[PDB]
Amino acid sequence: PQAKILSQAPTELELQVAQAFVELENSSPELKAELRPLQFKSIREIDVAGGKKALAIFVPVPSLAGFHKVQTKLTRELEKKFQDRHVIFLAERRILPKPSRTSRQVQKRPRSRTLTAVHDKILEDLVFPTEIVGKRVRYLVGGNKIQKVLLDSKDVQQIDYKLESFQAVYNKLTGKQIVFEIPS
Amino acid sequence: TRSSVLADALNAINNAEKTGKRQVLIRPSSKVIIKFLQVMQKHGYIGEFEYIDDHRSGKIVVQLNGRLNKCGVISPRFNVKIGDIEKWTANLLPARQFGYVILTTSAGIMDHEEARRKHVSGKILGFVY
Amino acid sequence: GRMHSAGKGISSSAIPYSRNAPAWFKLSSESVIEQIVKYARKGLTPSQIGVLLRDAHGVTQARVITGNKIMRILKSNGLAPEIPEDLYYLIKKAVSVRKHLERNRKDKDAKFRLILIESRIHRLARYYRTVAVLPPNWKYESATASALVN
Amino acid sequence: VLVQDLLHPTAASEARKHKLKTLVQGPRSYFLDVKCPGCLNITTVFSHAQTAVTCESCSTILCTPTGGKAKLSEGTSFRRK
Amino acid sequence: SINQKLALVIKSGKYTLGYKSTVKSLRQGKSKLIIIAANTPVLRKSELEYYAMLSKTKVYYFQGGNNELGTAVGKLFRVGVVSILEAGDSDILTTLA
Amino acid sequence: SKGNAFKHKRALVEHIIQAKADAQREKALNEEAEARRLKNRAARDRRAQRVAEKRDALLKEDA
Amino acid sequence: STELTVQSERAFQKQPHIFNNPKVKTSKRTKRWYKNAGLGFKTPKTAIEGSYIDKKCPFTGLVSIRGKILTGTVVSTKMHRTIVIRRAYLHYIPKYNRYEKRHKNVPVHVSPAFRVQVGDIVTVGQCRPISKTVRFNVVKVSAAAGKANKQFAKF
Ligand SMILES: [Mg+2]
Ligand SMILES: [Mg+2]
Ligand SMILES: [Mg+2]
Repeated sequence: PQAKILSQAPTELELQVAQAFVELENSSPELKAELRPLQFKSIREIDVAGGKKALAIFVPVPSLAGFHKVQTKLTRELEKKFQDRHVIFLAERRILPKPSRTSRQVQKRPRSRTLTAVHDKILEDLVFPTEIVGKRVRYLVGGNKIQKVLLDSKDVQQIDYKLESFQAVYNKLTGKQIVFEIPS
Repeated sequence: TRSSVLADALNAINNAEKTGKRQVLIRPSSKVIIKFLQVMQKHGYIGEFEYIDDHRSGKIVVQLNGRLNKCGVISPRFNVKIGDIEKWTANLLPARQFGYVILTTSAGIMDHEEARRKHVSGKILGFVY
Repeated sequence: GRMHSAGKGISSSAIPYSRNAPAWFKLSSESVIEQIVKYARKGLTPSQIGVLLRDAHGVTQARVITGNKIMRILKSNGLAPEIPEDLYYLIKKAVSVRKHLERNRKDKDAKFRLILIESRIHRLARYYRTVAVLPPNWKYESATASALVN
Repeated sequence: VLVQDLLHPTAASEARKHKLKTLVQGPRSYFLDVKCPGCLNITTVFSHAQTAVTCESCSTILCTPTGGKAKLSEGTSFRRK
Repeated sequence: SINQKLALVIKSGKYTLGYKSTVKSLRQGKSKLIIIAANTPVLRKSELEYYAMLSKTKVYYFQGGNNELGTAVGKLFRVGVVSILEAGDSDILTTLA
Repeated sequence: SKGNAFKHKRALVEHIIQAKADAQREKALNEEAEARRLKNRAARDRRAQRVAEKRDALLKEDA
Repeated sequence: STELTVQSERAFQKQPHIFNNPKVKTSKRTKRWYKNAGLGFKTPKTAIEGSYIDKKCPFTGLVSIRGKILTGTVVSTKMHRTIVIRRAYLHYIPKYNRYEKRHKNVPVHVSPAFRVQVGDIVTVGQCRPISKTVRFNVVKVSAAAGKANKQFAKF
């Protein structure tokens, strides 16, 4: 049961999330063909600077469409039973290094496997329910580089409390500073 | 047609400096334009600059502190050797003490003084003072 | 602008910033795909299919709804034409002008326009031979050219 | 004026501007849900539909092509999006 | 309009070209529509019309000679009469022209 | 032959043998390409995507 | 070149000093001599199992590759076993600090072990004077894809 929905052996912590999945599936009207064949890869744990922790779920790339249909209900229920946590869904997208001049020819790297595209794709899946409506990059006079993300004001009530945790995870997985702002 | 997007960007900045404006819009915001502006930003010739990401090629708004006299390009990007760097700085810069010839080099885009410290040389992009 | 005119009009379509759109669309991506094929069975060009989907349906763009572009779908489904659409419409226009020029010798404006159209034909065909869409030695004959547009 | 905020123009200024000349270009067109008089079927219609869009019930006209926005056929009901 | 419907039936449907095949198709009842060029001889035209009256099949009069008719069906030989054995995706039969 | 440049019978015979060799080589590589795409892709997509690609991917390893 | 009348001449074409003994019958029916030209150029399989002679071939003939290794674009294959390659280059003019396009046509002897067309990028190697103008032999050809797959008729 647990190993069915988990697709890996280590470690202890995600088994509870696997235990959370098998016990939240007592919602049979929606479980059929919308919650059962949907298994994830791994859990990452990231400390939010505000005094809480972030839960990152690593998803197979051709499984995202399943998770997105049930993401809003799965997130709110998982957060409810796992208070003092903010849970997100991140696709496991392989990044290939840029070929060097002296390097030998592997097959041509697709644009989906570039570091820039994956990081932009990380950001889109990070803030899933609302649509990104504009990105800015502030090249600070001291040499820094702060990216700014604009969000469409619809449905932002589901992500207001998670904005700081969004910055913590993205800075953890990319090493790049980022801020959010919702035009209205 | 648009042959040099860098020349278009620096021309917009020059016309903004002459009119006394403290901001200017730049389209279509290449990597060379970002790299050229970062050298300007490093030496205090410009202030902040932000990159509007439309999905076409990007736009840039640069904050101008009024400390910049001129920033041109050198088209074509002539091949510059180590001995030829001083000749270019004599021709384009007002004084030996300040101003910078900007070069594109395999070590990266840098000013002419940083090119001497790393002992690298390449093609000339422009100048700033 | 205007390769063969003094015009400088812009007159373009500003497509949305969103690549997933518009969240009110409920039709399946596959549902659009065999609707594209259905219109292609009807003989419509990829431009005409895109216009009809935009108007009658709510398909803003086939690329932001399906996985890829309309001509790519037609080629994947095996409905690509012998020559590309824009080249076909240029030769169709040149056939009309040459047919008009046969009855109107004294239409020297039409003679001038025909040179402009055939300049666009030869430029476009050179690109299509370069990008290997068209076979090498493919040539707009200008005499038997009405065969490939009828 | 020599000092202005190019990143945050007033929303009235961008409304007056051309669709290609805004800070990020975007369409000023939209889509419509039209109520044909004969029945209660929903046919999505583009604002600049430029063709006589038809439903399956009233197979004459649901909108009329013009130089700009399409002209809905004078007896229908519509809502945006 | 007419030339695109003729183009679509050639690419997607069944047809036959020429006088001896059109008469044979009319005699067998397998034709749904015959198209006759403008410069078709009136004795041939009146005889193809008369078989089609017996076959009770529609006849379309092509504005253009055998050269224009041959071009309109994707051929580069002269075609005097075209019979549509059955249309493919073309609406040439359904449309009144 | 109605044109010039077939100087005699032998010149045309050599041209025919050369033309037959070139056409046969072009025909052989065209069928070799056609037999390659049918055998290695069309048949492989028919069977090596349905019968066993849904066996070792996610179903039997779900146990 | 395993066919098309190897012995099409007045003289019996053969590799010199390679003796095909008619008493002992080795299971090959033709003793074929070959070598590797060196400089990391693999001897083609067509030269291994072919029946041509070509005393000017760099793998089966009497000529050795030594000197300069060049690269050019084939512009003519009309001669028998000889091609012309185009070597393009930029000539620097110091006064204007700029370059100009320049080219040289180099006649090259091509072995029947290779099949070159007009437009193939070919690597040639310096040899002894083959003829009045030829001082090079083809040692490598770079016809990989050609992009002609999409240039065919569709269904
Ligand atoms: Mg012009
Ligand atoms: Mg021009
Ligand atoms: Mg313009």
